[PDB]
Amino acid sequence: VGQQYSSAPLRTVKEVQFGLFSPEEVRAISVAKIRFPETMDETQTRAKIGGLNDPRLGSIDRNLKCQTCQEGMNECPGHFGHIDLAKPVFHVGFIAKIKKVCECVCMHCGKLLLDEHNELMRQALAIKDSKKRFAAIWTLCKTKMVCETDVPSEDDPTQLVSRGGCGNTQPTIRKDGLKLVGSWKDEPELRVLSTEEILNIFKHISVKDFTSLGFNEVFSRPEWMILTCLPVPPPPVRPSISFNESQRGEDDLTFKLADILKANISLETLEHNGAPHHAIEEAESLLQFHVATYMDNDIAGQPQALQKSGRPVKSIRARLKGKEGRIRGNLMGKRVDFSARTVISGDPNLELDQVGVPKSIAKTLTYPEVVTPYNIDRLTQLVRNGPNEHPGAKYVIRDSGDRIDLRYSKRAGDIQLQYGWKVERHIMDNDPVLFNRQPSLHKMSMMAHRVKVIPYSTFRLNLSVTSPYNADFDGDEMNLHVPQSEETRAELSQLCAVPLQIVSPQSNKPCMGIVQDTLCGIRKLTLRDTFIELDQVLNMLYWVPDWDGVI
Amino acid sequence: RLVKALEDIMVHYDNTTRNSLGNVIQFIYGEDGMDAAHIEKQSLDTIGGSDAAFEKRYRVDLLNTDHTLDPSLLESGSEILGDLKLQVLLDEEYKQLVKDRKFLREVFVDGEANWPLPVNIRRIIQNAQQTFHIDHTKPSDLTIKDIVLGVKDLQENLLVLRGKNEIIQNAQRDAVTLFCCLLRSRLATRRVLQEYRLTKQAFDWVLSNIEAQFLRSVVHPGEMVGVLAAQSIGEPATQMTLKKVTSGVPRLKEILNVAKNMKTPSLTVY
Amino acid sequence: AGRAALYKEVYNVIASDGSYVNYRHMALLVDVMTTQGGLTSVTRHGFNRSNTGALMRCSFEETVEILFEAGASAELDDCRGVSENVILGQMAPIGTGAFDVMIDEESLVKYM
Amino acid sequence: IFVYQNNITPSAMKLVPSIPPATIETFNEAALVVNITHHELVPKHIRLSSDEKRELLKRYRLKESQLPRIQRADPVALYLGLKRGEVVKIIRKSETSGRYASYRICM
Amino acid sequence: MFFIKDLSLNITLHPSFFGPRMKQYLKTKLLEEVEGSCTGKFGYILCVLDYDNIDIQRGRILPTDGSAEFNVKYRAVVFKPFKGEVVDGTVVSCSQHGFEVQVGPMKVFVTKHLMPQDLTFNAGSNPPSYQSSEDVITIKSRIRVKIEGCISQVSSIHAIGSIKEDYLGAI
Amino acid sequence: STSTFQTRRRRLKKVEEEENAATLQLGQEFQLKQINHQGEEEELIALNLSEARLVIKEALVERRRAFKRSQKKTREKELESIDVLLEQTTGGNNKDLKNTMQYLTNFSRFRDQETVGAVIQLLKSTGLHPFEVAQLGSLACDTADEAKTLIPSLNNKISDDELERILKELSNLETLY
Amino acid sequence: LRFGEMERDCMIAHGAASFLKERLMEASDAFRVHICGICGLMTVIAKLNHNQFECKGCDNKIDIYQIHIPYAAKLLFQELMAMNITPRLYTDRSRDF
Amino acid sequence: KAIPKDQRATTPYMTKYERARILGTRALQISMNAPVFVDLEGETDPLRIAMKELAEKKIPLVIRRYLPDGSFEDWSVEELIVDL
RNA sequence: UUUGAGGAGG
DNA sequence: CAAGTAG
DNA sequence: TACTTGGCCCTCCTCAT
Ligand SMILES: [Mg+2]
Ligand SMILES: [Zn+2]
Ligand SMILES: [Zn+2]
Ligand SMILES: [Zn+2]
Repeated sequence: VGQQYSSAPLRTVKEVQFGLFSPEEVRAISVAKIRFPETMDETQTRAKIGGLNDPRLGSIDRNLKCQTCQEGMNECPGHFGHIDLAKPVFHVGFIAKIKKVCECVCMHCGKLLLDEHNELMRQALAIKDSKKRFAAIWTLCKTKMVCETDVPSEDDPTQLVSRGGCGNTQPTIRKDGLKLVGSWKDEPELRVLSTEEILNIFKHISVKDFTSLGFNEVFSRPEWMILTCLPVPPPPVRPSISFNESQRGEDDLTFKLADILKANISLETLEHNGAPHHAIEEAESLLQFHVATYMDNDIAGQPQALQKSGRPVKSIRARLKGKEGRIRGNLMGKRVDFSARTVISGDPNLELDQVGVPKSIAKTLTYPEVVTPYNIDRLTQLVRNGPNEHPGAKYVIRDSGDRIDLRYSKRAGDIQLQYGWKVERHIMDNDPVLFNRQPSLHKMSMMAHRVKVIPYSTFRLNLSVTSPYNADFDGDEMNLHVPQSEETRAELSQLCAVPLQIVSPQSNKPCMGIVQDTLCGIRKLTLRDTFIELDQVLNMLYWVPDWDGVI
Repeated sequence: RLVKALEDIMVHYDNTTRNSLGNVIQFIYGEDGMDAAHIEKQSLDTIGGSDAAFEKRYRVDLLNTDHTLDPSLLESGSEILGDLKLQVLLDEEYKQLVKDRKFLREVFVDGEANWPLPVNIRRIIQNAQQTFHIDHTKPSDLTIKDIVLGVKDLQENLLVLRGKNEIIQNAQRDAVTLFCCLLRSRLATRRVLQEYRLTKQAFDWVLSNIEAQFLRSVVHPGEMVGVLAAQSIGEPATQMTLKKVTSGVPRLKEILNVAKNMKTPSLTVY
Repeated sequence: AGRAALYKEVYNVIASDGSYVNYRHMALLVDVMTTQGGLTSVTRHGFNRSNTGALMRCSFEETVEILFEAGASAELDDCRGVSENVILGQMAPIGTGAFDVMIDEESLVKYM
Repeated sequence: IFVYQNNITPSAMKLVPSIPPATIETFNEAALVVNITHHELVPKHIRLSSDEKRELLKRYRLKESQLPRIQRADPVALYLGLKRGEVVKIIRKSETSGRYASYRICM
Repeated sequence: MFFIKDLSLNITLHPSFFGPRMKQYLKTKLLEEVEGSCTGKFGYILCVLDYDNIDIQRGRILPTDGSAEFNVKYRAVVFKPFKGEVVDGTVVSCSQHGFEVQVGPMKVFVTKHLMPQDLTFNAGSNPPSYQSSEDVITIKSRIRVKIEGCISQVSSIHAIGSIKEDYLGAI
Repeated sequence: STSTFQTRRRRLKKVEEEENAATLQLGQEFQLKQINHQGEEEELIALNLSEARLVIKEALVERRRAFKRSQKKTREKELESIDVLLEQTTGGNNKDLKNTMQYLTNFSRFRDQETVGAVIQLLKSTGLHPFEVAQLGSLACDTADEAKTLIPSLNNKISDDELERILKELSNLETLY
Repeated sequence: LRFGEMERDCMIAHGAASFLKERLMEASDAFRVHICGICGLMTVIAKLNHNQFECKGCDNKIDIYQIHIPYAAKLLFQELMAMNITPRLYTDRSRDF
Repeated sequence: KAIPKDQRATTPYMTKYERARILGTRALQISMNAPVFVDLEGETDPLRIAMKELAEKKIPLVIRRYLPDGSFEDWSVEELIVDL
């Protein structure tokens, strides 16, 4: 998939290691300095300034270039960029923990607030469950607010032993908007905790301290919950939308970057100029803002950071949030090709396991068959047949990874097939397909039928296979999926085939029977009172396709 | 939810129901390792019925003029009357059927004897019936040894688990126990010869089939049981189109959420 | 004895409707809810907090929030979860792919 | 084993885990008026020797975690007085196959 | 200096070749994709030893196309120069910047200023060469060099070597 | 590529790749302690010229053999006897091997798999590390200064007199031409 | 047509392993990307021509794999990364079990 | 780890998923121009040939059954009893 | 083209 | 509309 | 105390910025 051969080896993912970015790595990785906030126009001249999107990142305008990476548009995943902030910012989502962390370690020296010495502590440390240690470590010392320099060892509460020092009182902390404040207690002292400081108190936290608290020296050191260097997603993550040429189409994201960028430069241009000391932290909260917003936008501290037009603004997190979004809406469920839908109707002349497929669709849906000595003949006939008569095909693809469009190609009628080539042909009678009716809550809501090319526009299904999908013909529509690999088919025909689903495991009993007319009529036909004469008893016999020809 | 909550659960090649962590959730799928599809409501005759009827149906005494098998049924009838070494196997069979009795009446206090079990024995014999055109007139030809010794030999092959040790080979007897009771129930000498006049041939067949039909009723390591079970429950939930207590759809919600303040707290004390 | 209850109760919620569910299903659920230790709810509060992989519980309710604390605590995912693979585009260890298939070159000579 | 009537002083109770190896357990009168194990619903559980357990594991290829657990404060867990690590075999009736054997480790 | 390291390679075989003599095509293709290869991590892969007992193990079938993939465990003779190692070869080329000696499948170059002083360079010589008080180095003349450094590259490895030390030079 | 019998847990920070020098510090891929397919441990494989020339010819030849088990259904003199064995059992486009055989056949120091046997048995009573135990086998050496200088890793691992004797017994076994 | 979650759940029930994969990949997303053998990222600078590979910052050219995943997932990742979270992709397990 | 051909423990029979997948796989291959190990009594459909190759147990494939703990068991189409 | 709202279908 | 979870 | 996220599936229109 994708096209173009790669000498790289091919493996399947086996592990997913989650980590946090070390400002250093974000750099290493990046290919764009990303200094300007604007998009392109080298003074209106169309291209892209070595500023935002493409100062080497991916590209647009159907052009190979991509730091020689060429490949152009399709085949080239984006290439991350970075953007040196001016001052350290929180991380919308981690703030909660960055907070809890502090309540877990005092500043000035930055070290735990309960060593092997305290016993209640010990137990908390045995719990081999980062999630639960941290959740019990915190509970134990969110309370103690004095960096004890001496504690009664395992002997006499009389003899005092020493460890680390600087008892500097520990301030209780609370969350105000996007910042943390704490009092240091007659009467308190309220000062705002500067990122620049917090960060510093984390860098200093001990390696076995990371560890003791739910962390990991290699992939996630607390000192990374605070953003220094910012990863700048390449185009394919925030593409455009060009209404031809001389117009716009930038993606929502491409904006917050722009804003985060603006709000960054302005900050910096104050520390190397008339720096009105505490008239800066009034524009530093703007960077903390934007950079927070660009990721999360549905917060408690109201301000939604509305985009000109009052339109909310799509925070990255938004994209992933359940249903309709990435995870659930794109990966756990996608739209798919080789599918079709119409209105079902009953038909007492179709084996249980069949399905009437309207010629229309059969000519539309296709199956990729591999040119083989077994079929060459039959296949070449379908190919010559063109994509208009029914039994035919509509695409021939040769080993040379290039598709021949059967309806145009000046050689449409020509073509000798080559053992190995593939000929996408029409769906034919007896092509196993996965049929179904939503809502799907049964193994049975989906079953494999034998395709039956038929006239008129509907999926004509047998009656007895009705109740399983649980459907009637009152305008009820249905879905059909066409397999693609000899083995795919097999899977449908070998486990999804309707004749298999006859006995329901969800109630250890059959889940299909005889209903309506055939049911009603079978009773009438039964009755001792009911007798049938020759002429008819003969026609009836002829109808059971397996009649032994014995009146 | 039910679904997301059980996706990852499937029967593993060891015949254990685990998830993606491999945490055993059931040691044998459904406490019996049977594929739901191969199960039908059979009846455990060994349960219901007066202690009286129980004797007149399964008791065989070769040391008694009125409690021995009328030689009109067994070929070697008359020549068995009295044989002591047989009455030991005959007594063994009976002491068992009885143990079964007390066993079943200990797992199903209701007295309900109709339950879902693999291998439909009632039919598996019926077919044996007209398959060998068996005439209720002439006598069978099954040694008493033929029967009771073969029945024991069948149980040996109804393997659900395989294991080369005790813990496992012990679980075996467990996961099978119930079925067997139904087996001994239907293959008790008196029945086999007086109710369904099997011939050695018919018998050796009915046996051969139960064994094979059973081995087929076992669950397949792979079966994505969780989702199955999930659906199997949330499906009948949508079909819920709705003596005075919290009940139905809302009840189910109450249950899954593991709620503390159920509308109906109630409590039955006997 | 609790499992007994939980099940007995669930059963009755399907019985009151004249429906039938083969033990095993309700048992399995009653069991999943019980094993871990006591009553684990079929909610983002219970089951979706257990040791399961991140990507998995991530495809249900707490999504982004769940992920965040994953890279934060450098979580590691097995990719033994149906979901995991579905997200990855790899055949999941389910039925068909609950085992491997190989060409025994040896037997591949006795066949000629 | 100590049977209090209405309750013990929290000053008191904080003296049980202070003389190992030995061990102590506290039970309320009103909690022992009826033996719970006698209940229609409670199936019989059984302690497993450090051996019988090491066997079980090795016989299912199980890691300790993967085993269904029982609360250290679970009613029955005190009726037998388990310990964080001891495994219990629970043999109960089953409407699918007469008897089903399940195990419960202790947390 | 030369080695006999134990390696393994991965070949993905198309169903087509799932014949009777597969072991054959496998081995054979193994050879086409190893003998003549060069890695910085393994140096020069020169020859596959014990051709006959190459381990194939069972190959598994991938899962979208019948292709099967085998983890062929072999063993062979390799050779990768090092800094500080000393080997002697046959000079090949020679210029106003030095001469290049050829040690085995590789080629090591010697800078005019990395060799002794009393050794000038003769331009008007045919073939080109370097002259000394008593020594004369040209095309075929056999030298013995000390590899000062190595530079891996593509499907080959080069290195610069000095003959300014003692016990080095011609022979 | 071609995986090497040993999966090092490269946990992100792939930084520390020391230098390569006759300090006997060869890329981790050549620790004097490596692993054999059988899963056992096994000393590195020190192959000195002419000892290799034999090994190569050994398989290259025995290949020509098993190569025809499936076909039924003096200096300048060996330069030719080999150019043939190649154009039969080699990739032909392995111009590296051609050159390897020349170099390995011109500069080689032995002809008999016997003589080469003694070379080995002799040098293998040292306790010396494979690399040395090879450089010693393929490099002429008259004085111990010449040796312990053209193989600096020797220096303190053997008295000059000793290493001298050994050098004496080399030129003594050094097959003629 | 959309192959919603439910549809997936059914296929899982069936054990339609391969079919499911297929619906999800070949018949929709399916994309080929390159990873670093070191930091399980999509950094890799695959020039798929002059066979060049690299992935500086980790600096490679030798240890590089190629994988097939849903373009959506590709995105999922990149998106996560832009949020400063690293989803490592490793082609082999080291945690055993 | 690997499990001996002896001491083997799984089902002597073939799981439907195995059967299903092997016929699928084998079919894919036959359809890929792989070699066919039976006399096509004139058959021309791969999954049909696979069906035959499987009835004469002339399928060169081997099922590696993995266990929850990681160790597996290897079985050949030959061995595996094909009830169904 | 994306998006956001309303109406409808089983 | 609610219940639970968590600060 | 207060608030937070959960809210059938799929499909089809039209409208407006
Ligand atoms: Mg309707
Ligand atoms: Zn690019
Ligand atoms: Zn301090
Ligand atoms: Zn990298």
